[PDB]
Amino acid sequence: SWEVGCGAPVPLVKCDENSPYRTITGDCNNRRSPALGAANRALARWLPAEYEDGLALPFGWTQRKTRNGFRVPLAREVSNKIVGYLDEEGVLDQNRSLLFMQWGQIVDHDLDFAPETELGSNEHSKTQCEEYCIQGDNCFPIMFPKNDPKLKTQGKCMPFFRAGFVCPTPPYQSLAREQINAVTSFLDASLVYGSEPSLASRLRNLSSPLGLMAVNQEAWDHGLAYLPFNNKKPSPCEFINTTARVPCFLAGDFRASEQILLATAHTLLLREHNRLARELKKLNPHWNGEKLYQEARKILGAFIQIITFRDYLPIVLGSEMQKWIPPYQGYNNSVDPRISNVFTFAFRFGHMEVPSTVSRLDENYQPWGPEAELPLHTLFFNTWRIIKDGGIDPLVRGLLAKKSKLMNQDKMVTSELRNKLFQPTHKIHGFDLAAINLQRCRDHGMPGYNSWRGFCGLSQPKTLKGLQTVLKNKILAKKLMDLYKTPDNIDIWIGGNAEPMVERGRVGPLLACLLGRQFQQIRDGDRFWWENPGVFTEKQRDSLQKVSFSRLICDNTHITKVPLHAFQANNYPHDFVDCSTVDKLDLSPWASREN
Ligand code: HEM
Ligand SMILES: *[C@@H]1O[C@H](CO)[C@@H](O[C@@H]2O[C@H](CO)[C@@H](O[C@H]3O[C@H](CO)[C@@H](O)[C@H](O)[C@@H]3O)[C@H](O)[C@H]2NC(C)=O)[C@H](O)[C@H]1NC(C)=O
Ligand SMILES: *[C@@H]1O[C@H](CO)[C@@H](O[C@@H]2O[C@H](CO)[C@@H](O)[C@H](O)[C@H]2NC(C)=O)[C@H](O)[C@H]1NC(C)=O
Ligand SMILES: *[C@@H]1O[C@H](CO)[C@@H](O)[C@H](O)[C@H]1NC(C)=O
Ligand SMILES: *[C@@H]1O[C@H](CO)[C@@H](O)[C@H](O)[C@H]1NC(C)=O
Ligand SMILES: CC(=O)Nc1ccc(O)cc1
Ligand SMILES: [Ca+2]
Repeated sequence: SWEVGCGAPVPLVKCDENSPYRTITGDCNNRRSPALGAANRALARWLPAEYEDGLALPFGWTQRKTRNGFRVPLAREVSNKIVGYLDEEGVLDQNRSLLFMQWGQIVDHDLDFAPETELGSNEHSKTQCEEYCIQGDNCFPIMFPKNDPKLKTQGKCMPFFRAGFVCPTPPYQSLAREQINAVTSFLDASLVYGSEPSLASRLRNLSSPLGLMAVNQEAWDHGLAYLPFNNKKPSPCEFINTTARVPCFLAGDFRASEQILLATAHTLLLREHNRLARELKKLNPHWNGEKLYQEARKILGAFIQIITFRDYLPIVLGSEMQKWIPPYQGYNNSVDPRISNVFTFAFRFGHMEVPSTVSRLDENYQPWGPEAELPLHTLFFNTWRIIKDGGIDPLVRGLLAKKSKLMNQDKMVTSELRNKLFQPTHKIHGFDLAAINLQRCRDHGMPGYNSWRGFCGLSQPKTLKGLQTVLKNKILAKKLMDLYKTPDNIDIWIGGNAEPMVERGRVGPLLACLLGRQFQQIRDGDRFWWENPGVFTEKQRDSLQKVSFSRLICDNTHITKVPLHAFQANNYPHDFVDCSTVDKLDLSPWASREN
């Protein structure tokens, strides 16, 4: 029982032992088990998968088959009855900058990516799912319910294609289906450098011995760099404006261009790497290219790790931070550093923090131009608003001065995402991220809400009155019972996000526990954790201790007025200071005298 491993996908396993740098694929991090945490391997299962047929079919596939004796409600109905809301007033988080939401997506894209299966190169089946809404194989359409407005203007469904899974790609059946994580489980800046050697290399500027990352040769941000373009067709960034004809960017991670602020954040990171390669050159003229690239890579990965664990997680978890992530004790080679399947859903809480508009601010932090504020849906895969309309400085100001959307039980996901999401190769700004999250949760064979409450050592409500007490909300509990007919069937994504927020944090107790464990594990289980003895020098470590997101902005834009604490709500000019009164990153301890 339980033979140890299917392993047709990741075959090659060769580990240079001495190495001072992480591999791109994440392999060799764990010396006892070298493939743990590498990209392109199955997501970890913290609990056995739950499928309608116990093997691969998701719940909601066969009409007559129930879950625990009940039909599961359509993803879109749960979306319409619980997730939507009209009034965008008073929905803003008075105490989290918009940078808060953005950093979450960034970290998230470093950690996991379960892309759709691909049997659609020169195919009809791409359209057979779009055109006629016929379920079968990897096509698992999100049907609209009886009273849905999209029925009137969009057809019968919203297309959806099941997520990639390991050994095969169309058929297989003996063990439960396990989805693939295409990025490294380590918080290693794989989103800047890539998780594949093919991409990692392409991203590099291999024309000179400076260990720099390739930059855009066709457009400049007033002297500063832009991410190179991804010359590939069909490009969705060109699709949203065929006049501007501006391609999507090429980053270590596929999704970089999905929305303009992520693209922005990716730009800052790329610049910081290069800035780091240049200062290291000055101090170490002898270091070759590779060394420069790697030493810069290594520094940027630490940066991402510090900001995430010192600044970000404490304000996501609040009071629960300590219960799950106690002070670092060092590298424990016994810990599973893989990202769990459920984490990829639990981290989607960030979806309720996305606001309906985005702004561009000038040097006085006032409306940049006559259309400074734009609706969120006009920015999906929009790279021209950056290239042909002000570079990233105006947007980075918005990220600092604007607020994230506070999650709210009566106002969960803004319609910009819930009704107007754009998906590549599909042609309308008419998709629903909430519905997709739900369908996806079933596609991954996720256990119900209570299995996870049980997993986290929390009560498992079984009645209306039961759920009200946990959700601390009668009306929401009723709507959920009416739809699910048992809390045992509530999809973990929505059940987890419906819980009230723990003191000082921005997620409920279930999620705090799920997020808490995962982050504790990617930290304790990482051999290259920045604070782990032997990775950096004692002196380099005191220099790193000084990074701030503020500093990153000062060093990589033309902004000189920034707050001290980037993730909290900050107003200009009061909460802002001059970049000069801000700790820089002293790179002296990287100088290497050996003569
Ligand atoms: C405007 C901002 C955002 C947009 C437009 C967006 C859109 C999307 C879309 C289209 C997907 C894939 C759906 C699927 O195929 O299952 C996705 C997935 C996801 N999002 Fe977002 N998202 C945004 C922000 C965020 C934020 C702020 C966070 C975290 C705090 C986040 C966390 C995730 C996670 C974990 C996934 C699952 C990734 C995987 O496949 O492993 N997202 N998002
Ligand atoms: C698609 O992208 C087009 C290319 O940028 C964009 O057109 C550009 O955007 C506006 C639209 O008129 C113009 O900017 C405005 O502001 C400047 C201030 O300097 C003034 O010249 C005018 O008031 C002007 O309207 C750009 O001039 C314009 N450029 C071109 C070549 O058309 C479109 O608006 C975008 N279309 C969509 C559907 O997104
Ligand atoms: C790779 O780096 C090289 C060397 O820095 C780049 O070539 C230079 O680009 C500058 C602009 O910064 C131009 O003035 C010169 O043509 C080059 N200068 C030097 C000193 O070499 C090149 O653009 C980079 N290539 C890519 C694809 O990013
Ligand atoms: C805002 O959040 C921060 C934590 O990021 C905390 O120090 C503070 O108590 C909050 N401020 C207000 C005014 O609510
Ligand atoms: C190392 O990890 C294992 C599994 O998580 C745990 O049982 C053990 O207590 C850990 N030891 C230390 C010193 O962290
Ligand atoms: C680019 C793309 O495939 N879409 C996309 C997927 C996930 C996500 O979090 C943001 C965007
Ligand atoms: Ca990673």
